[PDB]
Amino acid sequence: VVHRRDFPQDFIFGAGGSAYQCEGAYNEGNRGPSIWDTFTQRSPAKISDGSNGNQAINCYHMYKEDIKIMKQTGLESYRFSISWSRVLPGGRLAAGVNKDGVKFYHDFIDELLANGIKPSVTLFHWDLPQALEDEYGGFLSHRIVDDFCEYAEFCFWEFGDKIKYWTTFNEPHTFAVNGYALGEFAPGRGGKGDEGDPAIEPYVVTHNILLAHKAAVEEYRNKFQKCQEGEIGIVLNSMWMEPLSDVQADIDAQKRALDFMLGWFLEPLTTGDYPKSMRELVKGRLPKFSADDSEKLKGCYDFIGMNYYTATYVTNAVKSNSEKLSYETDDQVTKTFERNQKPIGHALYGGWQHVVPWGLYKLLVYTKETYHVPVLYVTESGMVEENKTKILLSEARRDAERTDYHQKHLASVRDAIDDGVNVKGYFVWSFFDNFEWNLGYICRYGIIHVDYKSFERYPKESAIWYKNFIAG
Amino acid sequence: VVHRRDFPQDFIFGAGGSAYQCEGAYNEGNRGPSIWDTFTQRSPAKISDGSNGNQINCYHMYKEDIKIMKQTGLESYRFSISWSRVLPGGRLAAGVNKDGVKFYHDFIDELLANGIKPSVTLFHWDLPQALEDEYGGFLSHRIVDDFCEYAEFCFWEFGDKIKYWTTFNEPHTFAVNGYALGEFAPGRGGKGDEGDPAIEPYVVTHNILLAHKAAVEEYRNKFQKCQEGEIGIVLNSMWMEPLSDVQADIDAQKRALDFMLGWFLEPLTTGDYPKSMRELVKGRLPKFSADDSEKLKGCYDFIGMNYYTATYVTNALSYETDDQVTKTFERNQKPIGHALYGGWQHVVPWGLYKLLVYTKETYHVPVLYVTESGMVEENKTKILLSEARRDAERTDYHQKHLASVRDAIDDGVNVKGYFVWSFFDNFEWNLGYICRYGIIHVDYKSFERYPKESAIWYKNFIAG
Amino acid sequence: VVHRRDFPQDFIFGAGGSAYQCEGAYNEGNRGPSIWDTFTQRSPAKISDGSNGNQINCYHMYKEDIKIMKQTGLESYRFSISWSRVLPGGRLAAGVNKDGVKFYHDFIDELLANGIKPSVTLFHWDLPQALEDEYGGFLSHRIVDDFCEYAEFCFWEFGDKIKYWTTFNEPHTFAVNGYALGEFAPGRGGKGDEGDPAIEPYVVTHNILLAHKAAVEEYRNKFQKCQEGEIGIVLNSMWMEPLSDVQADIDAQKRALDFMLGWFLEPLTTGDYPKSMRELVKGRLPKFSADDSEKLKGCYDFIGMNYYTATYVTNALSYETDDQVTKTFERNQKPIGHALYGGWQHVVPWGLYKLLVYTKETYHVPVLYVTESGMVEENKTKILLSEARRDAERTDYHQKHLASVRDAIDDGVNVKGYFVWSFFDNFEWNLGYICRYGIIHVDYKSFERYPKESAIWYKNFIAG
Ligand SMILES: CC[C@H]1[C@H](O[C@@H]2O[C@H](CO)[C@@H](O)[C@H](O)[C@H]2O)OC=C(C(=O)OC)[C@H]1C[C@@H]1NCCc2c1[nH]c1ccccc21
Ligand SMILES: CC[C@H]1[C@H](O[C@@H]2O[C@H](CO)[C@@H](O)[C@H](O)[C@H]2O)OC=C(C(=O)OC)[C@H]1C[C@@H]1NCCc2c1[nH]c1ccccc21
Repeated sequence: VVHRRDFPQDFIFGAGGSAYQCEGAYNEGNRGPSIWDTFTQRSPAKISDGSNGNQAINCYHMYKEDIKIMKQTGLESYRFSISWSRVLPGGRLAAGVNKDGVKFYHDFIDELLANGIKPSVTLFHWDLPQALEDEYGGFLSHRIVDDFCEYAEFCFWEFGDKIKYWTTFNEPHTFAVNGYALGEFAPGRGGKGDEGDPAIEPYVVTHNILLAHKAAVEEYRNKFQKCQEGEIGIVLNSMWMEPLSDVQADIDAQKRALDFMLGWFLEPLTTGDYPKSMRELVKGRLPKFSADDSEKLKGCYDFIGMNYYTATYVTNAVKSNSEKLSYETDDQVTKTFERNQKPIGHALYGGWQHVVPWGLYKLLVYTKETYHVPVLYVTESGMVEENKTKILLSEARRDAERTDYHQKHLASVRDAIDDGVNVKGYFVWSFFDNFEWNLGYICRYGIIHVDYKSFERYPKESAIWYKNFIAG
Repeated sequence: VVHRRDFPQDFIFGAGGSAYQCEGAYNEGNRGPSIWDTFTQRSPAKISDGSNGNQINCYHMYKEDIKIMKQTGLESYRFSISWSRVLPGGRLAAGVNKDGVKFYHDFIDELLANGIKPSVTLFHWDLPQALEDEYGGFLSHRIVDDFCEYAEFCFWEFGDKIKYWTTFNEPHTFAVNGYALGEFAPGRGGKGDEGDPAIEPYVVTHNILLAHKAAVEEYRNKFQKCQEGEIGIVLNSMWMEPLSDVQADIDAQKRALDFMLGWFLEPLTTGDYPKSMRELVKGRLPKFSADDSEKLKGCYDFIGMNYYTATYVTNALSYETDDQVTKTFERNQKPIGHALYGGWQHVVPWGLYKLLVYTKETYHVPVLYVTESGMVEENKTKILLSEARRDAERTDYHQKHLASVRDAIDDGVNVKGYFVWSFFDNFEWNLGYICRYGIIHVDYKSFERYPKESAIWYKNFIAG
Repeated sequence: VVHRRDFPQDFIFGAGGSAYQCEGAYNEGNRGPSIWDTFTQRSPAKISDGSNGNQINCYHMYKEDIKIMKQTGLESYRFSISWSRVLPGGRLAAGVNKDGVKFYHDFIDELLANGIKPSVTLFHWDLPQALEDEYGGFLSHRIVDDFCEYAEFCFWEFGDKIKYWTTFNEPHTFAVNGYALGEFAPGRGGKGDEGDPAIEPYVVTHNILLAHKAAVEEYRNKFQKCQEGEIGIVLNSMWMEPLSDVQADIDAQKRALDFMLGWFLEPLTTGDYPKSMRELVKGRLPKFSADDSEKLKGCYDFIGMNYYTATYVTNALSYETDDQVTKTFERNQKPIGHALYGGWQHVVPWGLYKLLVYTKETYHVPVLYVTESGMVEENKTKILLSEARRDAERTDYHQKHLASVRDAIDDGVNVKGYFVWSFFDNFEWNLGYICRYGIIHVDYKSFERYPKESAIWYKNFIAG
């Protein structure tokens, strides 16, 4: 029960992918290694099944086909990302610009347009050129901000004549928390036995991300927006934080959990400063913005993309022995999916995603309430699914649960727009089944089935549902 | 401690693969499905990791593979024609697929272009689906006659350039796991499955022998004179070591052997199945007509022999049970030999010795070759290529094994060939890709190919 | 006055190039950046004319180049594999780049297709960036083990067709200008630079020797038997002539030599560095474990030797200063020999003689080859090709030089090879393209290729 009609005339329906997870051909067409190759190649034991995005799902060879599948599905827009290191193999500009790479993107762009599909480019989705990570520590250094400027500029210039929707960072919260705190994702530092420092690094990284985002955005506003007629934003994520009980401790915990995952970023792009909740708890470990930075950061995005998966009960926690100072612990908030052994929502394959359609509602509404953002897009939305091998294609593709999941989720999204909040886009994650980072290929997210061996692609029932729904 | 020199001037050193396990491209170049596609597609829960021979892609990458062969220094490589790629529909009305017969010619010519001897197994379990379907495959005497046409087409098509032909690879396995255990294409007989494990295996091998016979006669009578080649059949057995020195155990080794090897050799010697089988299977073991018996006697040019391991044996309605012989790898909880990844393969270099010697003693065979020999290896994901390839244990494995093969030659038995199984890592049938057998590593995803230490060792050794 | 005949029947006449200086196409065919790209891109103010090895384009134009080689009559050509083109990411997890290994195979096959002997240096300073980056490159014992894998891949990949292997070209230079002078990739140690000129060079060459050792053992043990080739290492020195006949000057030549050549040879002889070095560098000169010392003794199949010039030498915290020996080209303001374009190269044909003789006398080496020999030439722009190519002085240069090499053979020393540096004019490292070394002129812009008189001379001379 929910149709195209209940959504604005101009609302955009879409799905996504991302270089590393899709393109494959890591070592073809002159592409320079990203930290994600290196992670997955030097540290394969940190991948659930030991795999890597070397071939991924081979979107780099098969684009013409994929865009076929897109149009069959009726996507209004697809969201993909440029592998930084495929346009600039060595990271900076001295290393040179790789012509094979820029052909691909152009070919790809032109193909989407040739099929009536709106291109939407994330600049950075964690596939940071190894070259840079290596030289100066990547985002551990303010050197990155400047190189990201060049990268951003090059792209806008090279391709921007034809894409009107730019994204700087995809889920920088994740990138830095999983990267420099959990040690679970490229470059894999901070976690135990790992090389970093989980008390310091995350905060440095995100500090620089915001500083890069800022330079990226300014570049575009001042030198390109006037002509290309486009919009840059940044897409962030959060779980919804539901107070476990109606006590103050929980109520406040929600604020800290929210601030520390979302505010961490939004607040700067709002006030010019980090959540006080964080300043309060993180103290000297949380870097300061120059007086100018603060101002230039205020309202410095054209839109916020928003990725939602799940919601957790939240509560203030007490430990304090074998606490190591770490970002993990700093938001003194214990999460749990259980109220009174009752889960918050049905528990999907991972053990982490729980279907909570209504968390998306609460979160969006929250983001208006607290961050008064002009333009909002649900940029990632979707359900995980175990990759059962030993079942026929005939079966795997009857993903009713996934149809349902997007129905319910769209229902909340409608309910958010209806109550004021200015959502303008739903983006199914993921268009195709792809490489699920540290989980490799043990699961699937897409509305188009992909055989991780043959690369063959068959549409799930969800895709079909969606084809009909996009067409009201 | 073992060198090239310890072996006859003429002894051949080689390695192998097998259509289904290698070629991939199941549905390209107009190939017709085999039972092994079907098995693996319709029944993928019977595969350890659910996978299939659909794609290690030797079908596209042959020119490269032959390079690697020649680097390794192989004197000969042993491959197999997918029956169903030259005759998509099984019989001759279905037609001859030109794309397929180009491949094999391209491939054979490539081998010879590089100094490598081609050696063609005709059947390695990828029977065309079309045939399995139409008349039950090897459960029908219809197969014998079509196998003859296949055989004949081939020899005619390619034989002007290959001098080593094999009819069946491991028919014992084919029939026992196929129609008894239900574990391999077409997957009948086993629990919940469709066949009958008391009947089918016997009918099946009874026809295979009848097929092999027709294949061989075709060859001797119409092709041997010209192509000056040699047809044989490759069989396999575990060595059977009596658990203790009592007669019950001694007689059990007789039964165990008869039931696994004699099942085939004895016909190809006396023209009749092992008395041990006749006595136990009685009426469920089909009879050979008077004529069949004679034409079957000494009806091979050589026996190939596949060895992997040996089991202690002792005294204990289906074929599994019919050789009333309990198998076990433990003496006094002592293993017979070191236990390789599977739980099944144990390194028993001296079982090859014992077995070869046995085959001379019992079946007086003119020419023998060790056509499959090699060690399994766990497909550990989560380790660097740098490591995976330091297969010390596999070098050792082949050393020890060649050590026993020398010893066999030295004591009369006429082995003329060692053949590493398998040249490349490939699709390990019902275990899919959770293990590896090869001297050349293969990335099951990228198809990329890097040589193991073992292959390097072998490169040196071939070169004495 | 000097002909072919004055030289052994078996003596090889050749010329050379070097990946970075020739191939160009730094970013095509999937090659991974070396430190020398990086150096030249991030640090182009350290290059005389600011240029880089990005593009003399031998990578596209090989077939042509091999023609020119064969016109010239070269018996063998000496090139180098860009480590970073077969292994883009340095180690094996980064993967093997097929495009690259096609090139070298295409290239090797081309040489042999034309009657020219292939001769592969493994390392000529284009270390993969990925490695330099990850663990400091040669400042870490990590390099030894990866160099082994590189070495091994190669021999395996191509070795079935090349019979002359070299581990390192001029490691002395690599380490001294690299980590002492800061003048060559990665450019550390020198004034304002990042290294330490008292420590690094010693650690670096200490590892190079450790690498060379591992490379060589790999070869002897696993490949020599088959490919029947030979691995060595190419070193270099100036000849050191005492300024006067006092002992201070005599002892200085000992130090000068030890510190430049002994630094390497002595380990590859006794298993230890020159006592002269041990005495002066003390604790900053790392020690070889008991095992390393033995496995290092006589650990080469031949020494290649690069000669350019000779310096008068005399008595005088960084390696430059540690051999307390002031160098000078002037006796009594008389130059040691005619002063070539740079200010550094002086024509001293007889220094090659002296040096070769010295190396026999001091390091008793089985086989020696003159692997690099040639004269620099100013890249005068503003003159016609007609003129540039009348390199009389370069003909003369090689004559005189071969004259001394003959004389060396004649007095016992076992030289087996003269190799003109450089076949083609190419990228002269930190001097970029402001000079030329070759017997084949190359238009640094158009890549066009016309042979100098020198090349013609050499064509005749090779042909006695
Ligand atoms: C079906 C393969 C049989 C195998 O046939 C050859 O095996 C190669 C690899 O095993 C294969 O590539 C080639 O095609 C064959 O010629 O050999 C014999 C078997 C057998 O059961 O007893 C003799 C079979 C294997 C044996 N079966 C019982 C348990 C088991 C076997 N092999 C492994 C390996 C790892 C774990 C368990 C096992
Ligand atoms: C770095 C090159 C060294 C060179 O190494 C070979 O040189 C070839 C050309 O010189 C080159 O193509 C090949 O790669 C090398 O095997 O030889 C030795 C040097 C040295 O400093 O003392 C021995 C080096 C050169 C020497 N360095 C000090 C000053 C100088 C040198 N060569 C010239 C040439 C012109 C002006 C100055 C100089």
